[PDB]
Formats: sequence, C-alpha cells, structure tokens
Amino acid sequence: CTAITLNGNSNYFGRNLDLDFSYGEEVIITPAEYEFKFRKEKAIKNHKSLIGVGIVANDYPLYFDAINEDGLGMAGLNFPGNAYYSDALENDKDNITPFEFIPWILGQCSDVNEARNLVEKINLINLSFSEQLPLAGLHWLIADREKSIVVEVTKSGVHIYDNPIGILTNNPEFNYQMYNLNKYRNLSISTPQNTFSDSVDLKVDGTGFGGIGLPGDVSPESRFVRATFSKLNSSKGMTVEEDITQFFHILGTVEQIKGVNKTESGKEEYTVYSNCYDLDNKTLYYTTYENRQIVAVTLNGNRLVTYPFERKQIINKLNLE
Amino acid sequence: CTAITLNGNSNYFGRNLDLDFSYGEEVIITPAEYEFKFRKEKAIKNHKSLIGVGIVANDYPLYFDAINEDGLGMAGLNFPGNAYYSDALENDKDNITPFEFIPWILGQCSDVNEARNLVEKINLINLSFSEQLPLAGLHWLIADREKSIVVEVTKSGVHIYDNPIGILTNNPEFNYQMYNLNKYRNLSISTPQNTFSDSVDLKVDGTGFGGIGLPGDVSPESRFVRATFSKLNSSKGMTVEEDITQFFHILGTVEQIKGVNKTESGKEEYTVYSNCYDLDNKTLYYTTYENRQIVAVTLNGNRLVTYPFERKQIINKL
Amino acid sequence: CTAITLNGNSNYFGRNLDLDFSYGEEVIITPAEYEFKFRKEKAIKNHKSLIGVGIVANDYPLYFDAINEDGLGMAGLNFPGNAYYSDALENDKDNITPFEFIPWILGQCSDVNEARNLVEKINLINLSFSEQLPLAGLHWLIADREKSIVVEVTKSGVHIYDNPIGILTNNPEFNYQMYNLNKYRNLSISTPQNTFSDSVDLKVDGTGFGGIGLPGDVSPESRFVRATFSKLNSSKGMTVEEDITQFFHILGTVEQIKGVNKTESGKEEYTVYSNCYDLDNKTLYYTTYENRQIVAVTLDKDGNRLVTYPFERKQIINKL
Amino acid sequence: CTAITLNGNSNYFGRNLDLDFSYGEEVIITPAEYEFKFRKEKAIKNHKSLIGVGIVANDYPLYFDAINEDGLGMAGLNFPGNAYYSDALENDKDNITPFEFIPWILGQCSDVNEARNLVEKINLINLSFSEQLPLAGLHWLIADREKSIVVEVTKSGVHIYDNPIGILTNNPEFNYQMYNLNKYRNLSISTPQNTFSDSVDLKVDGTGFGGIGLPGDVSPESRFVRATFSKLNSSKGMTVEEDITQFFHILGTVEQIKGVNKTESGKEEYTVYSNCYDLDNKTLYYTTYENRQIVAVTLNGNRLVTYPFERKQIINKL
Ligand SMILES: C[C@H](CCC(=O)NCC(=O)O)[C@H]1CC[C@H]2[C@@H]3[C@H](O)C[C@@H]4C[C@H](O)CC[C@]4(C)[C@H]3C[C@H](O)[C@]12C
Ligand SMILES: C[C@H](CCC(=O)NCC(=O)O)[C@H]1CC[C@H]2[C@@H]3[C@H](O)C[C@@H]4C[C@H](O)CC[C@]4(C)[C@H]3C[C@H](O)[C@]12C
Ligand SMILES: C[C@H](CCC(=O)NCC(=O)O)[C@H]1CC[C@H]2[C@@H]3[C@H](O)C[C@@H]4C[C@H](O)CC[C@]4(C)[C@H]3C[C@H](O)[C@]12C
Ligand SMILES: C[C@H](CCC(=O)NCC(=O)O)[C@H]1CC[C@H]2[C@@H]3[C@H](O)C[C@@H]4C[C@H](O)CC[C@]4(C)[C@H]3C[C@H](O)[C@]12C
Repeated sequence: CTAITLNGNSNYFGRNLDLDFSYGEEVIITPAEYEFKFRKEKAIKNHKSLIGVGIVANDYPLYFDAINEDGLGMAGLNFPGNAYYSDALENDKDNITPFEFIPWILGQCSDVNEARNLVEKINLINLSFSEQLPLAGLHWLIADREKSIVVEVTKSGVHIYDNPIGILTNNPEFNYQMYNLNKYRNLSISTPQNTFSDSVDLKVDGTGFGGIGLPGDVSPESRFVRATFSKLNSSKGMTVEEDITQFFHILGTVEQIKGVNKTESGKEEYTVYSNCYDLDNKTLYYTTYENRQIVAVTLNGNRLVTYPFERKQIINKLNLE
Repeated sequence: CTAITLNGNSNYFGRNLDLDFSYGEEVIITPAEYEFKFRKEKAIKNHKSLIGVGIVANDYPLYFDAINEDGLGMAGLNFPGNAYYSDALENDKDNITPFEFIPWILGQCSDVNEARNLVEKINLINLSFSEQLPLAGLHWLIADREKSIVVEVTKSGVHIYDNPIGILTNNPEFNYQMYNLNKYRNLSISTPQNTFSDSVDLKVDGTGFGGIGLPGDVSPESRFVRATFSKLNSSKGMTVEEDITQFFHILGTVEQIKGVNKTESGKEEYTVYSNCYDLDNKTLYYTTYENRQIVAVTLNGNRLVTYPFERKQIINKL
Repeated sequence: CTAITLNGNSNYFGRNLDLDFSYGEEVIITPAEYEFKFRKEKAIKNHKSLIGVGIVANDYPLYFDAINEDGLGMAGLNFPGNAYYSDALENDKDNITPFEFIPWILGQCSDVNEARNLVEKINLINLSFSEQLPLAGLHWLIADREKSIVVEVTKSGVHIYDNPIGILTNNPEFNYQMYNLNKYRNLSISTPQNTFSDSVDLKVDGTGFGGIGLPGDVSPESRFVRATFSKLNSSKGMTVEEDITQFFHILGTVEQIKGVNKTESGKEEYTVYSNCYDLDNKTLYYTTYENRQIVAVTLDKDGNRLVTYPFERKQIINKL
Repeated sequence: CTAITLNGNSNYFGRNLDLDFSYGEEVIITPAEYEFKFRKEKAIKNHKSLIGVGIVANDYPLYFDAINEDGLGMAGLNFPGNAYYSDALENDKDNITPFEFIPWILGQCSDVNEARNLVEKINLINLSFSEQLPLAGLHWLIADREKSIVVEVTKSGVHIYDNPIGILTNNPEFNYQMYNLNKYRNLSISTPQNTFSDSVDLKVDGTGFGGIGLPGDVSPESRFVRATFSKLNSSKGMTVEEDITQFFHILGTVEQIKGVNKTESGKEEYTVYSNCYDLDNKTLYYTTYENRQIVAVTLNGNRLVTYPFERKQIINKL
C-alpha cells in the first residue's frame, strides 16, 4: 500500500491498494442518515456523509479509504504484526473495532485536529467483522486540505505522528520510515557536480544521474522513499485536472505490477486500484489494474449508494476490426 | 526513452518517448503507394504500408516509431554523442539518412532477418532533414513477433546485436547495458533466505524484499535494469486485452513524471507518450502524459493519413 | 567508532577509535588500590585492576575503553545528540558521571550480569571532568567472554539491550541499527544463483558477487552493517594468534583512512587506533594509524599509582 | 586483486594478491646478468635488475609483480576468460609467453613510454611454464613515477590503455571499469547539502554521509570503485614514511578477509599479501595476511637472491 497527499490548485489525498487478489471493491456513498451500528457502543443515526472505496457486507460499509463531506480523509494500510487491538473493554473510553474506525472518525470529525482529539481517547478492540472477514493489522493516514497525521496502535499504545511529507506505506513504524529518508539527502532532480574527485574526468552520457541511489523495488521502505522523492519534487499543475493527472503519475512510480512481488501463498501482489480524492470538491477519482481510464464520483437518505468498479480496459477505438 | 517487446497471446512492441516538450506528434499512416524519396537513393513508389507516431514536415512522415503491414516494428531512441553519421557516400552501400531509416527498412522488409540483411548493406549519412530539424544521435530497436535486434552506428561502424531480452533505453552502448545486468543476478520476485548470516535473526516485516537493490531513478541504465526485471518477470495474461494492460504497466515502471529529471536547460524530462503495437493484429495502442485512457487505431492511396493526439484527460464521470 | 566482540580459541573485545585528532591517548593500568573518587558517591579504595586506553588528567584515568582483571570490557563510543545526562540526583540510584562510568562498572563487576544489575540502578549525571574537558555524548558496549550489552542513556531514560551480534558504532539508537540489518538478508559469501530471471543468461566473471549491496562508506550505519557482515562470516582461527590476526582484519573492514571523511573543520576523521583485548588472558593488543605493528601489554595490577605506556606513533618496519 | 599507484613525496606502485591459498611467495631479486631465456626469442644475458614477489621454479623467477632499477613496475592480475594467448607465431612480432612478460618489459624498458612501444609489437603466446604451473588469464598494470598503462590481450588483440587513475582489479575489461565510475560522480568526502527536497528537514546524526552509495563488497568492480575513491581522496603525507603508511591504508580498504568471499571450490579468497614499491628509492615494502608488520628490502651477479615471506604475526610485547 501507498497513501499520499498533494497540495496544488485544490488539495488531494489517495492511495494504491496493493494485494494478491480483489475483494470486488466498489465506490460506497454513506449518506448522513445511514445508521452507524457499533459492536460495543451506541448507534449514531445522523453524522457526516462519506464517499470512499471498499466492500459492503451485512449492509455495513467496510471502507478501505474514504473522505467526508468536510474534505477530511482516512486510509487503512497493511501494518502486519505491529498493530495491537485491545482484548479488554474500557468503561471510560469508546470501544471501537478497526472496521468501525473510519466511520467513527470521518462520521464525526471535520478536520485533522478533531480527528486527533478523538483518536487520542479511542480503545481499538480486537473484534473481527465476521468469520469470513477476519481482522488484519492496520495503520492509518488521516488528512485534510492543510495537513496529515499517522495513527499506529501498537503494544506501547496509541501513537499519533504529525506527517510532514504526507506519505505512508507499510512496516516499519513511522519514526523508522522518516529516519530512513536521512541517508538519501544527496539525491537530486538534476545532474550533480563531480564531488567523487576532480582528479578523474567522470562523464555524463544521459539525463537523470541525480536520482542514482533511489531504490526501485516494491518493498514498503523502498516505496516510502520513492513516493516521497516523486511527490515532493513533482511539478506544479496549472489546473485541478493537471493536478489529478499528476497525482496518478506519482502513485504510478510505486505501482506493483503482476509478477515482480510473489507472496508466501505464491500469488502475485499488485496495485488492485489507485485513487485521488479532491478534498475541496469532495470528488473521488480512481483507476484499477484492469482499466487505465480515470472514473469520477462526487459526494453530494439512510441507505448506502454503491457503484461497482469496471475491471475491463475501456479503450477509445478510432476504427473497427 | 524505453522500448520493449512482449510475447503473449499475440506479440507486442512499443516505447515511452521521454522529452522536455511535445513535438505535436500524431498517428501517421503511410499507404503502399505514398512515394518514398531518398537524398542519395532511387525513390520507392510501391512498398509495405506503415502505421506509427511522429510528425509530418514538407509532406514527409518523420516517424519516432512505426510498424508495417507485416508486423515488423522499428523505434528510434536518443543516443547522444555515440551515434556517428558519415560525411562520405559509399558506392558499395545504400546511402540513407537517419530520418529515412524507418521508411528504408519498414517499407522493404517483412521480418528481422530481412531487416538485418538490409542494415548490413547500409551507410547512415550525415544529411539533416532541414535547417529547422537538424540530426540528433539515435540507435534503433527492430522487432518482429519472434525476436529483436539493436542497431547502433558509431565511430567504429554499423553494429547489429541480437536483443535477447527485448529492451532498449539510451546510453551507454548495448554491450555495456547487457553487461550491467550481471551484478543484479541476486534480485528475486520472492522473499530471499537469510544468506547474510545464520548467526543473526533477520526478520521480514513486509513483501517485496527480493527486489532490494533494483534501481529506482530515471537514468538510462537504471531504466534498462528496471524495465528488464519488470518485463521478464511479468505474469502471463489470458487474453490479448490482459497483455496490452500488462504492457502499459511495464512501460509505467520506467515512466518519467514531471519534476524528478530537470535537464541542463532547466526543463522537466517526462514520458510524453507510451505505445504498444500488436504486431499480429497491426494495431497501435497509445497513451499520453495528459490522457491515461488508451487510444487504438488498426492499419487496414498515395497520401499520408493522420490522427492528432488528444492531450486532455478523458474521465468517465458516473 | 566501531566496537566488536569475537568468540574463538579465546574471547575478544575491542574497537576502532575514529576522530579528527589524537587526544594524546596512551595505555593506562589502574591498580587495585588506586583510589577512585566520585563526585556524588563514596570513594572506592579497593577494586578490580584495569588496563585500557585513554588520557590522564589531574591523576585520574579518563578511559576510552578498558578491561578488568576478570575479563569484563567496556568502551565509550560517540553518540552525539542522543546521549542525555541528568541535571538532578535521582532518588534510589547511584549518581555517576559519564567519565566515572567505566571505573564504576569495571572496578566492581566481574561479568555482564553484574554490570547489567549495576547499570539498572544508575543515574548518569551532567557533571564534566573540567572546563577544558567538557562532556561529549557517548553510549557503551559492555562485554565478557560470553555476551555483550549496549547502554544508551537518552531523554527517555537508561536503556540496556542484549547485543546478539557484538557490534556497536555511533548513531542511530541500537534498535534502529539492528532493524537496518533486515534489508541485507540477501547478501551472501558465495556466488548466488540467477533469481533475477532464468529468461536472461546472466554471467559471473569474478568472485565476490554474493556481497553486492554491502555498503562501503564510513557513515556509522554503513560501518554497523559491514562490521556485522565481516565479523559474523569471518573464518575461525586455529590458534589465539590467528584469532587476534583475524580481529584486526575485521576492524580493518570498517577503518577510516585519512581523506575519505572530511569534518566541518576541514580535518579528516580517521582510525586513530584499533585494539583487541584477549578477555581470557587479560592482554591489550593495539595498532595506530601511524604504526601497523601490533603492540601487546598484559595486566602492574597491585599498587596505588596509575601506570602508563605512551603509543609508538612511527611505522616500525622490519628492514632485512 | 587490486593494483594502485600513488604520487606523493616519492612515487609508489603495489598490489593486493587475492587468492584462496599461498604459493609460498618470496622476495626475488634478479641481477643484471642473470640470463633471461625465452621459449621463442633470443636470450638476454645483460639487462636491468629486478626486485619483486613470486616463486622460483627450475631456477626461473616467476614474478607476480616487480620493479626494475629505473623504477618501472609491472603486476599481473587475474583476468579469467577475457585473456586470450595466441596459438600462432607472428614473424613481425616478439613471441613472448605470459610468464616471460614481466622479464621482457622490466629487463629492457626504463619507463612506461618504452613499455608501450615494446607491447605494441608483442604476441603473447599460448605456451605454459610447465604441466604443474599452467597458464591462467592475466592483465597487467605497468607504472612509472609519472603515469601507468593497462595491457589487456583479448580475442580482439593487444589493447593498451592510458590509466588516468592508477587503479586495476580483475574483470571486466578496462573501458567497462572506467565507464562504471561515472554513476558514482555524486559521492562526496563531506556531508552533502539536502538536494533530495527543500520540503523535508533531513537530519545528519553522524559523519561520512557523503560516501553513501560507495559499494563495500569484494567483487572486482566494487573494489575498483572503492580503491579509486580511497586513493584519489587520500590525504597527502609530509614524508615518504607517511606515504608508505597511507598506501597500506588504501590497499586495506579493498582487502579480502577470510570468510566473506567463498570461491567455486568452497575455499576462502583472502589478501595473501599487500605490497608498496617506492619507485624513486627502488625499495619493496610488504605485509602478509598473517603478519601486519611491514617488511622492507632494497634493490642495491648471475644468481637469484630470494627471501621467504614470514607468515607469523610479529608483535611488539612491551
Ligand atoms: C490491503 C490490506 C490487506 C491486509 C491483509 O490482509 N494483510 C495480511 C498480511 O499481510 O499478513 C487491507 C487494507 C484495507 C483492508 C480492508 C478494510 O479494512 C475493510 C475490511 C475490514 C475488516 O476488519 C476486514 C475486511 C476488510 C475488507 C479489510 C481487508 C484487508 O485487511 C484490507 C483490504
Ligand atoms: C528527442 C527524441 C529523443 C528523446 C530525448 O532526446 N530526450 C532527452 C534525453 O533522453 O536525453 C527523439 C526520438 C525520435 C526523434 C525524431 C525522429 O527521429 C523524427 C525526426 C528525425 C529528424 O532527423 C530530426 C527531427 C525528428 C522529428 C526527431 C526529433 C527528436 O530527435 C526525436 C523526437
Ligand atoms: C571530542 C570527542 C568526540 C568526537 C568528535 O565529535 N570530535 C570531532 C569534531 O569535533 O568534529 C570525544 C571522543 C572520546 C572523548 C573522551 C572520552 O570520552 C574520555 C573522557 C570523558 C570525559 O567526559 C571528557 C574527557 C574525555 C577525555 C573525552 C574527551 C573528548 O570529549 C573525546 C575525545
Ligand atoms: C591466480 C593469481 C591471481 C589471484 C586469483 O586468481 N584470484 C582468485 C580468484 O579470483 O578466483 C595469479 C597472479 C600471479 C600468478 C602467477 C604469476 O604470473 C607467475 C606464474 C606464471 C605461470 O605462467 C603460472 C604460475 C604462476 C606462479 C602464476 C600463478 C597464478 O596464476 C598467479 C598467482
């Protein structure tokens, strides 16, 4: 997984979902009056509306990522072995499951400071959705038009990090990912000078020599460094449309193609989908492994509204046969 | 630039064009009876038809890359400083300009063996198209449904290589690009064993550790390595559409986004377009920096036929 | 700085000292009845005798590293910015200065277990030796013939780590150094198989291809990785002499030569000295940048006065 | 193997011998009137005196490396599969065996210019010293106080390269090794500026960050890069003693310790010996894997004078 933010003509938030199969992902709109039920807390019948990507099960929106009507976003990314959910209920804290976490925050919070105050006081409980859909360890990026935070709930407690670069992947923990950037300080967007030695006449026979050292593999640390470099150095766009186009290019630099990353099961990890939310305009844009054409749905009831993903390449054919 | 081939349900050939500006390139179809004129050789009045990408100047198709009706493809890629074009004509050679080279081969040859035979008799001469379009240094990938060759014309002469992997980028020369792969033999698609030492407990907290050491930057040698790793390991598709999708993902692994590669001039190098030719079906598929949605035109008079590129993002709004 | 342990025919502990300048360091033996004075604790008049390397100031042994008569070793290595020394006394603790730490542990402890029990009760306090000799940020490797620990005293408190590989350099903190090893699991001492793709005939035209990916620079994390690789894979010696030989080869893999590492002052950081303590035989072996020949000194252990041997800083060449 | 030159207060040449066993190497002085016999050329009764390292078989000095009385040095380094020795005699060339090569050059030449003239008319012939000492592929560094050349005799003939850096290891061929330096131009001896991005506050918590990217392994290409970086940046000494000390520190950067490099035989490759010749003072300095103490012998007869290497650690016990 890779999640990023971008500040341009509007303000954006999005992710690659990286997995060795598809859940049959869809656009899910949760209107204001869809009743959010909680395993261990009281229902909320009136809340902020959400748009995002996930699956519906038992008429519950299982968000992979989403935004709300105020342009606050939240994404769950794989965090195997580091996530620690409590086996105890707290009498003085909201006892919230991981699958309830996106609704709990995006339903009630208009910005990152409100999200942070609510997250500080949460008890994330170790309770699975169902036998079919068991828990797996996550961590979260939470973003608004101004800034982003990382939430990692581990054995040492609820950690909230200011995220100065608006980047997140998988393991390790965020301080380790941020520390890992320090050894790449020498990378550049332009042909560097010969600091190796002015006693040898080193030749440059192409462009891009300044990036040499940037890791190119799809390990989480490599994707965290490559996404950071690509995002922080990406050219400014003239329009919102150029920004969205640029955002999918940034997610592309860390995309996983089928065949380069074979999991323990022997299945191929790949970028199932990519998305870009325009936070200011509350619009979801997405692509899938199978379809390059961007698809847009805007957030404008007590029932979920769903649009299933097209998993076929939609080609503009100029001529037949 | 990066050019690749792929063998799947059908057989493919295509490239990224990486530059700091667009030339206003378009689809050009050159029909059988468009007359090819050469600066130092007899005109060809009747030839194979071409579909490709480039510009039309003075009613002449300046191809960046193209295929013919037989499914033979040819791409010119930047080769600055190494390309050497002769000021001298040779009476025992075909004297051909670099900009005439795609027409000369694709007009006349049905396959790579025929291409190699014609290249073996060539003398690439130092005459520019015009004062406004001077020669730049190029090398070529020539591919059919079965195999590919690289043509590099340098000070030491006309070099033709068998391309065992179907990959080409820019400098250096092909024997250096191929030799450069050897130090990456240890890379893997899978989590490796701890060979570092049995005496320390090294842990894996994520997938993709096998690839650690693959280069990520957009230098030509890094892109040669990354394209090769991505292409040779890419999963087989079950249909031609799955193959075209997979092809565009492979070119995506070595795409240049605006901002990460700033030239001597201070302009941003970027992937202007990406294309995939289906050689067996004679169909061109392409994308542009500005438009993710693939456009297709199939090769099915004596005048150039053109289809301008649309550089606007075509978004499906539900 | 790089500090290592090695287990062979005997058991060894030692370090590179990497600095911009020599500090006039020399061999210092502290005998059993040299009185150890502490700023905030009772003097120790009878203790284990020490042999190590450091400077003498106002008749006090300021050790860079040392062992005791029981073969317990301790080294202080640079840890700038991360080291945090307390401005206050702490209640149920021994209040010990950083310059007193080596005397405090090696004077009283015979093994790592005892060292750990003592460090658990310690508070390192922000008092300098003198105006001319202010405190620098350090962390410590403590080693015996069996095992080693790391001590890092930071803002979050006194941390003690089991050191499963017997390696320490500088920054970052020990959990970061250890985690950083994980990305190198694929390195090998032998020619690897082509796992890149069996669709391309990759050729091997020399030995050492298994190591490709091992970092070669003298940053502290690169030295941590390269020392770990060299030490864990180093061939076993047949004799104690072969072990000592090997130990100096291992420190050599992460030596800093003059010219490759230029500090902010313009001065080059370099390996001032390398040492190997034979813990079982209580013998200090050392080399200097200037002199390749190993010098040996054995633990002068009775008495009450510091005994010192200055470093030979000339190349001692066998002319036939 | 790694061979280097260094220019300081005097001028130096020397090498690491990297192998998985010892031949019982020794110092060999060949006097002026030891008769050099050649399998296919006229004997040389009077020549320049030699001091070097190697073995003596059948009263013949088999040098691994040596200098002569004029301060001209030559070293043979492993070059497996690339070295090609001729199965033909050439009437217009000197037909010299690989094991005669060092005597042929150092015996007759007073500097690298002269060496180049003689190599331009050599034919290295496929003729072994004996059944027990068969030919292995070599290439050569030839060095004087001013400059150095590399000789690689391959399938495509006798190649001679100016060596602008005074470094040699093993494979690949010299143009490939020099080309491979170009991707390291960004390395530095000082803490670099944050060029990665202004928008993130990257921290430096130690010294040596400028070298990040330098390869640390003992592959021939990694040793070439590392030796080059270490030698071109090494600090000047104010004395000859400080130069010799520095020289052993530079070779130490690319030394092979027992255990990190296992040959196809499963034996450990290690730096058997390191040497430093003072070319101006005609003095050999050497260390062995087993003895850190530097040993000196000066070049000051019909007979080889030889001193075995001590392979015991000579420790100063106070
Ligand atoms: C891509 C990863 C895969 C994680 C995983 O299973 N890793 C195991 C591992 O790597 O060891 C995450 C991101 C969003 C996750 C889903 C969302 O949180 C919504 C929902 C939450 C439920 O608790 C479990 C099912 C699921 C569909 C989740 C399945 C899966 O958890 C997803 C899709
Ligand atoms: C500029 C690019 C190569 C990319 C590049 O230079 N990027 C920077 C880099 O990689 O350093 C090349 C590829 C094909 C070339 C064109 C084709 O060969 C057709 C035609 C050939 C004429 O001789 C000169 C004009 C031109 C339009 C050429 C202009 C230009 O020469 C092109 C479009
Ligand atoms: C000053 C250097 C730190 C290295 C460094 O960063 N210098 C290069 C530079 O400044 O660029 C340290 C390393 C070991 C230190 C000594 C040892 O820790 C022992 C002892 C400890 C006392 O607390 C202070 C005096 C001193 C002699 C210390 C003096 C000095 O504090 C030394 C020698
Ligand atoms: C094999 C080594 C180089 C080290 C090596 O091969 N590396 C191990 C590896 O990388 O596998 C070379 C260097 C000098 C060579 C010798 C000298 O040229 C002198 C002499 C030359 C004779 O033609 C063959 C025997 C020999 C003793 C040679 C044996 C052997 O040919 C030597 C000693």
